[PDB]
Amino acid sequence: PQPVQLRIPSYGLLKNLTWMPQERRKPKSTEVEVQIKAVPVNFREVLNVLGIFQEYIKKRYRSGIISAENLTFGVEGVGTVVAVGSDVSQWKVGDEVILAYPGNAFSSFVICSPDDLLAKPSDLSMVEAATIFMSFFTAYYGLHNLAKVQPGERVLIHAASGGAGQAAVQLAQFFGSEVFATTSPHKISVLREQGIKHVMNSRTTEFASEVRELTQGNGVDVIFNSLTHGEYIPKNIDILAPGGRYIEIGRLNIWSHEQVSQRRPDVKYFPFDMSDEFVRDKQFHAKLWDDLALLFESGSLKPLPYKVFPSEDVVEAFRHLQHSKHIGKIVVTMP
Ligand SMILES: NC(=O)c1ccc[n+]([C@@H]2O[C@H](COP(=O)([O-])OP(=O)(O)OC[C@H]3O[C@@H](n4cnc5c(N)ncnc54)[C@H](OP(=O)(O)O)[C@@H]3O)[C@@H](O)[C@H]2O)c1
Repeated sequence: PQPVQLRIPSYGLLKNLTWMPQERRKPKSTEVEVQIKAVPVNFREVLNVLGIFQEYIKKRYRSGIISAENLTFGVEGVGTVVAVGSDVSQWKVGDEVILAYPGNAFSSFVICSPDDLLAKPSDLSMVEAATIFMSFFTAYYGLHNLAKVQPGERVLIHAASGGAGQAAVQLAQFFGSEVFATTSPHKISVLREQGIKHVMNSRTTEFASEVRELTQGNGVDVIFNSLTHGEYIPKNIDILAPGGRYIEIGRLNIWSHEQVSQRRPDVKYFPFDMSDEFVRDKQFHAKLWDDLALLFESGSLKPLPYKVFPSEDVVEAFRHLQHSKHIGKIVVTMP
């Protein structure tokens, strides 16, 4: 293929996403070159293009220099090793891999470290495997590592139609918990068909009174939230059961630990940003995959629902997510 990389000239409009020409490089002695086959759009990246959330992680910028014209996209993806640095033993040409937080997976070729790659589950297609990394790693870290969901507990999952939400539903049910889901009105029927008993409208905070009624005022043990505008944070805090665990993956206008404690001192509050975690420790993703890989191997977890767009339609792929037309993941295939 003609090497390209997805870029923008400035912030504010999806239509300015552009496939910019790139040189083909060779890997240095401890690098690996991966030809990308499938790369999904993440909601953060929509916010990035629109100028709503500005990346500070330097890995998201060419040369580590922060500016719109240097911003790259693709916080996860899948592909095939096509060249290996001379001194690398861990990978070989033809290996199929998941890229862990590359930051530039919307590129024809990515050069990275061997420790930035994970073995793709062999029985999944590239597009199927492209649904896994960010959504499941986020949901697993929150539900398992932080909140420690137990069988029988009541777990409220907001925006359960989206990528993180769909992964969280699968994981919560794998852990034997009772899922309460919210989604937009026209997606409720879809989530009920997936087998969720309790599905409510996410587009107002009236779900809180509905949860109170369903639980006879007891509330829920765990909340997995990304909706931070309006009164969504305090309304969620108020429907936590005694000692409930509040997982927050939204990053705009979130409360501090002290603010949450003022309202409910018994609640355990778990805000986090996976991008920060990945940069902090490269063993973090490796240890999560040690737990998750076998679940995808066995079929205990399954790929998310997805919709494919070819690379030439990348603007429409981003718009599909912006307008929230989806269930699961939006996956872009490369030529
Ligand atoms: N902290 C972290 O490490 C981390 C990691 C991954 C994602 N996130 C964040 O978690 C969220 C999920 O990301 P994603 O990439 O998987 O995207 P996504 O969930 O597939 O898409 C965004 C979701 O937001 C919901 N939504 C947006 N505005 C809403 C509103 N006003 N009322 C109700 N629902 C609304 C949509 O609901 P409908 O489907 O009902 O339209 C949609 O499901 C995003 O906010 C993202 O920034 C954080």
